[PDB]
Amino acid sequence: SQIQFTRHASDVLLNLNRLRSRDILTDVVIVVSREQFRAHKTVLMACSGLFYSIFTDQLKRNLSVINLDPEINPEGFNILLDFMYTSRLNLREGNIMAVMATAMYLQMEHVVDTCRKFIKAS
Amino acid sequence: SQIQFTRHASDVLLNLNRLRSRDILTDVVIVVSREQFRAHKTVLMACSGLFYSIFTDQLKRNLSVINLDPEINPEGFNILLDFMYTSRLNLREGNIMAVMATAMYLQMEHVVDTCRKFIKASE
Amino acid sequence: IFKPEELRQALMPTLEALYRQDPESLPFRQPVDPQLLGIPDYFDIVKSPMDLSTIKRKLDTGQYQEPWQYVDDIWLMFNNAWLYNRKTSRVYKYCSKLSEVFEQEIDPVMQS
Amino acid sequence: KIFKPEELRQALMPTLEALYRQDPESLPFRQPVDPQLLGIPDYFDIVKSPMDLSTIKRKLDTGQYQEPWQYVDDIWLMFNNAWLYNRKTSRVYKYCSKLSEVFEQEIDPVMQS
Repeated sequence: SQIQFTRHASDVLLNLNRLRSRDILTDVVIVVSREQFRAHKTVLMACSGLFYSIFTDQLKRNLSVINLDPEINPEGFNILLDFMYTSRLNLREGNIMAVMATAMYLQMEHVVDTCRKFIKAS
Repeated sequence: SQIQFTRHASDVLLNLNRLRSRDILTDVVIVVSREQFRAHKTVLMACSGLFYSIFTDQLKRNLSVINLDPEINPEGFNILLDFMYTSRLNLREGNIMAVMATAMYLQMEHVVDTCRKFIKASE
Repeated sequence: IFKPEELRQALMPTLEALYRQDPESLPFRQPVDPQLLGIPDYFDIVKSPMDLSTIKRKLDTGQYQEPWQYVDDIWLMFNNAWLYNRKTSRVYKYCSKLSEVFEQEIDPVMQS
Repeated sequence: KIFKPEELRQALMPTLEALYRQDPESLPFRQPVDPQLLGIPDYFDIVKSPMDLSTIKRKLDTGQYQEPWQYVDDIWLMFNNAWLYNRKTSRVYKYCSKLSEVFEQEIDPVMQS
């Protein structure tokens, strides 16, 4: 019955990326060691088990700043943040292990799974 | 040559709908005559020229409440809000004219265009 | 022989009396959506779903031949909820209260 | 003449690096123009041969320039794309003007040698 707009989801994602790129209505900064990343909490929650857990927790939901585990690699977070806003995952042999480790911590399981496929077919 | 996750965008949209449904991290109420609709401002901006303009305006970006034109039909808004969060547009002969009017006001042009196609093909 | 309109006139107030209960009817007014609600096991536990809206349709389309068939769907609906939801949960508690209300005013109607 | 990769790289790269050093002016120039992210879909209709600092840097480091005039052509293509595409009132056009000043100051010396 309802009409299906097959490009609508991509268009929303693109526009969300645009707002990120222009720092419009970002409501959190994610600190990964010394690096910092401005993002939208809802997009984070929508792509990550961990962010889902953090922002669902009432004692954290209204934080403006979230410090990740210091073990966490910034380049890895950054690749994944970009993935969250694009559907495009930049996997290279030089980054794969840091990307997967970061995905495992962020609870991005289909990413983690894709990483393992990349590793084994390497 | 990045890896392309073809279901990722829909998955994000679905999850955004889930948060809407549970009233998680909604930051605005859209008042359409007497009725009220909680939403996320970013999703609204992302789907609507008007909401884009409202929330990019510095004098309005931080408003928690937006009153639409009293002319605007609630059932029509609601159908479109649900479209924004689902990719699914519920067009019926009984609603089509109010849906299109609402889409024209919200500046959702591929919707408005689809509405015109629905009208013309209705026999 | 029960004609649609007879049952509809007899039974629809009992249905409408459930809807009138707020908030308790709210988990029950629409079919359970496992996807939106984020409970993917639902259709494994609950093999025959039922809700107020599906019952209302069946009345209005005169799909009940006898009142016991209406009463069966009402209990399927309540029983699905009691089965699926934890006893601590709000929707289970709402199920209990809603069931009270149904009993209160089906017993009269069923006598005729 | 015999211009070696390392020759050109050593001669020209300071001129490139001198552009990057300019801040904020180099910022619209450091990465290829992204029409989609930036929300300017006509870009690739106006600008049929894109160029930016990063693409030029690659070409140097990959020794894709045989002669310094080829490097200087890409730099001017880059500036010219910006002057073409951006309006004269706009910040990126104004940045283009400033950045081009700096390039001219840097390259005139180097091109004699």
